[PDB]
Amino acid sequence: PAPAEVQAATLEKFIQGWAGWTPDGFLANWSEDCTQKTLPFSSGVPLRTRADTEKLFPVLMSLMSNFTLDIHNVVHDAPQGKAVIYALTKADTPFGPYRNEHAIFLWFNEIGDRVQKIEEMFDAVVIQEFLPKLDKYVAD
Amino acid sequence: MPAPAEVQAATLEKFIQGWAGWTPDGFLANWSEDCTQKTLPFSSGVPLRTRADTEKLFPVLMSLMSNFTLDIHNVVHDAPQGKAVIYALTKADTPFGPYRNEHAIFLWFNEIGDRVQKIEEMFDAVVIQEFLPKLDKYVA
Ligand SMILES: COC(=O)c1cc(C)cc(O)c1C(=O)c1c(O)cccc1O
Repeated sequence: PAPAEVQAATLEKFIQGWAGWTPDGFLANWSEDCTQKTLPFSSGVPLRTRADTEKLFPVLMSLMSNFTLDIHNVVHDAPQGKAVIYALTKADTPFGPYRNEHAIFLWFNEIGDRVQKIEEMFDAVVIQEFLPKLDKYVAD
Repeated sequence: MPAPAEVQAATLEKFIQGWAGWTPDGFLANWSEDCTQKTLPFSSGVPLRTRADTEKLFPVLMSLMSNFTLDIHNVVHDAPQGKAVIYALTKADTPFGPYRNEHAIFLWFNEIGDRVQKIEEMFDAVVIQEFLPKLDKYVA
């Protein structure tokens, strides 16, 4: 894997792209083959490709305003090219305040300048429930 | 400063082995006497467990799940920070049907590096929080 300081720079940019709460900014640090997989595996939530995320995050980020990201724990394994972030998110929607918490497992690419794989344990009800309901709305 | 990386890694290995062994004394041998456990997410408000609390828990729990298996999916070790994360999948048989769980478990080592000092654990907490205390009503 890449040197620790190269990986660490990517890890920091990943976090600031998330905190920036824009689709292009967040995806800037994905590799081209990067995927996101919701945990636990038992929930059977389909993998998200980079393209899936480009289509999904504009509406999702528009729904949640005043987004703030609290980084509670960062664990960086430079010899393995891996990291974990525990993050707490807060936002507003018309349905009131919004909160989530994420245990996000990251793999860096070999060059070390991108995130190549994400596995994420979080409250997935929005992508599990509310999103089959948009598929049918644009279907209608 | 943190313990030697090599010792932390060995403690991580032993912690996993004590978990897999599915006995109270075997698993808690790798917890410091002051070790605490915190169920994640924080929004669930589950009170911190002391080591003593956990010593009362694990006996009847481990007694109720048979053929316990522990599969280690991901280990992320930050030796400079004296921390690690494990992603693990567990299964067991119970008289009510099969048990499955998955755990994103954040660990901190003690100064010598031969014990885990602090645990924060994202997992399905329903059995511990809902099923086990229905047996607290039984005792009384
Ligand atoms: C627009 O979403 C993101 O930027 C996002 C970002 C990261 C690092 C993890 C996520 O899980 C999400 C997300 O998908 C999401 C969601 O699906 C529902 C609510 C809040 C969220 O942050």
